[PDB]
Amino acid sequence: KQIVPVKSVIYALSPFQQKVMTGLWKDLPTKIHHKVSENWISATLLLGPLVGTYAYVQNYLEKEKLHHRY
Amino acid sequence: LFARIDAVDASTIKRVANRFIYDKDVAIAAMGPIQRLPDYNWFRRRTYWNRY
Repeated sequence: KQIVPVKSVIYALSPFQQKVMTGLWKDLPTKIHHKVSENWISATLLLGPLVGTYAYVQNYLEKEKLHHRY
Repeated sequence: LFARIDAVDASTIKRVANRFIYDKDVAIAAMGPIQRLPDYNWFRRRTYWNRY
């Protein structure tokens, strides 16, 4: 567990010489663009099986209910 | 010059330090194997005491 020095040169600024909470909502539309563009595959994979299974279950339940309802 | 110098007492030193040192912003310039030197927040916090 050692440190590996890199030979950099780092300029830093005081936390009291720069605004804090503006960067949250700065450049918001591009942030939302990224969040949606680079992740729609993941959301599709997470939710698609769930909604598909729910639709299948409801279809089966209703069809059995009608068939057995005399 | 001597009168001005020996007109400085402990209370004057405290007042001047409180004007210049207490909770002010430091500027650090370092080079070499400084991978163990503390970062800016460390010094900026050390510029005051919470005991008093």
